[PDB]
Amino acid sequence: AHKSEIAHRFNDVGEEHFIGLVLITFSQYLQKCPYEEHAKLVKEVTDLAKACVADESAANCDKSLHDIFGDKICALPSLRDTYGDVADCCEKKEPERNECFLHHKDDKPDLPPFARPEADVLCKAFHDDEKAFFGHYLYEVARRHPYFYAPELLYYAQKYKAILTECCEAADKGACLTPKLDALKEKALISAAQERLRCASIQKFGDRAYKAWALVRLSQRFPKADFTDISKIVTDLTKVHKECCHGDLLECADDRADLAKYMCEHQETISSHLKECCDKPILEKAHCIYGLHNDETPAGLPAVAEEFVEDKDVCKNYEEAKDLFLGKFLYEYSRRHPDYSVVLLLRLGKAYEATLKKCCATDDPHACYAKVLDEFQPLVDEPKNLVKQNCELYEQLGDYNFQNALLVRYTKKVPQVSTPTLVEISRSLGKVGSKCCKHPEAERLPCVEDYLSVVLNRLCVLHEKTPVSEKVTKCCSESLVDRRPCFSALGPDETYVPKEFNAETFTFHADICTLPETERKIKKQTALVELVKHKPHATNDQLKTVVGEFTALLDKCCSAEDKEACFAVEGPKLVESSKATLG
Ligand SMILES: COc1ccc2cc([C@H](C)C(=O)O)ccc2c1
Ligand SMILES: COc1ccc2cc([C@H](C)C(=O)O)ccc2c1
Ligand SMILES: COc1ccc2cc([C@H](C)C(=O)O)ccc2c1
Repeated sequence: AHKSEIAHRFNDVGEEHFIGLVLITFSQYLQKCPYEEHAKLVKEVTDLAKACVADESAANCDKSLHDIFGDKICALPSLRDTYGDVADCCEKKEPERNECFLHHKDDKPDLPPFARPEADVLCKAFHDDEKAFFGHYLYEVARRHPYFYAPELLYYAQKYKAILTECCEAADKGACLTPKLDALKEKALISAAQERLRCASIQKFGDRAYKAWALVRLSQRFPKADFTDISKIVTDLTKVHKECCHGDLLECADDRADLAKYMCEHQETISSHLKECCDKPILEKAHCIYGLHNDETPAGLPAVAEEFVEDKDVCKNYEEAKDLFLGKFLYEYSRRHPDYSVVLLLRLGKAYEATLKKCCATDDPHACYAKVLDEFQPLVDEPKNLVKQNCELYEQLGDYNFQNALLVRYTKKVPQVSTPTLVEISRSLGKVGSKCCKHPEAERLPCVEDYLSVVLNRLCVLHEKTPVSEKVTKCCSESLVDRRPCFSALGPDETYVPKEFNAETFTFHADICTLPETERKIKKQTALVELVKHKPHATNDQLKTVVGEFTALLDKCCSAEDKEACFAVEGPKLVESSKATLG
């Protein structure tokens, strides 16, 4: 506690961010309330802050940020809690009142997807009022991604603003703007996932999990750093994400900026590469540190087996100080290994731990553990080959079929997962190919596995509240590190009773012709999940034949003049066709 937290935070981060952070905080709790309630609490909360800044003894100035946040939300029944799904929470005081709000964060609130207006419509909306425009935007992203790394979101606001400035006075708005914007959106969709996994890891496996994973990553990134300095960054980063993940976004943003200050302050003993982040303005600085390229591995690194197979004191260290020593290991194997994905290193360190567990209980531990590292080869080998195989098949099929290949895979693995979920995940899984195979072989594993780790996690967190498949609970619950293996290991389900031919899941309306080719794809891809759900022993060619025909229903019927009639004309004949081609 400061004497007035809200003031400290307000002076620390500044008005514009502070408004930013508070908008996001609110957007994130009450994701279902319309923009105007939000702006209301935001300004209400900014007013109180400016007030406190002014004189620290004003009323409410001593309350915790939660208390302030809470109170304001309960003159939000003043704007009818018609939903009010969590008016329950307002009933209790803290900390329950707050804990309660976090329970209700929803990872897929029932909202029309964030819609892209026409290049021109964006451009004007942006010309008219920057404030409102990016308010709405912060509002809209934050509420679909209730765990989105807040500070980065502000960053994305600042980038989206640069792109808008760029494109909104080109002779053609759209062509300047839509690629640059898709690009960035795909990137935000990744960051949202990354952060989601950090939170998931924190909340469901505990601080140690984010710690461990963090140490590994930074060890690869900052190979030259002593283990002391990597630990401090890890502990600071833990705090920031614990905070960010828990809605304490202001403290999180302060703590974050504090941490980047520290690294910049200490770049010499951390990394050469830091220079190019540390000159930058506040958010590009933290952004830049955040996805910085790995430094090169220091020269003169002793073999890893001196310290870990050969010290007489191997068991003495694992026994007397297990965290200290195993972090050391994750630090040392990791800094020596930018070519691995974090989760691979995590697994390795995990095998390294069981081996010592098993071997230090012997009369001869060394003789037991001596091969420990060589025995890593298999674990290094399993994903190595997998990637080569999958990128083979990516190269072969191309994005759309690579996604289809996975939809069909996945829907067979875990058919009880709801369709749009399966459609979503398989598209993202698909995305890995396009994302990583392009890199040269050695660069790929990290790219792939850690990307997969984010996507699989999206699957888990989607699957969590509305849990339907033992197979996914198991893989999601059992080990964070071994998730991907586990999902890869899944073959066809042997329990699922196949779905019935629902006339409508292959039915339509003129409206779907309003959907860009992209949305149209998801529609066929939903058709295809449905179809494997109907007949799972259906051949690829069979499946390809119906999806191909479904593709041909659209291609005729969204013709110049009348679209409505055809659907009703071929539609049922297109149903009939499909049942025919399958059996
Ligand atoms: C800085 O705190 C740590 C250090 C070492 C850890 C090792 C492990 C095992 C080896 C693992 O399952 O990765 C877990 C958490 C850890 C946290
Ligand atoms: C480099 O391309 C890949 C490699 C491994 C993958 C694994 C999976 C999931 C985990 C699976 O169940 O097979 C999906 C996509 C993949 C693409
Ligand atoms: C291992 O190569 C495959 C297997 C199954 C596939 C299924 C599909 C679906 C049926 C499709 O609608 O085309 C596509 C590509 C595929 C590639």
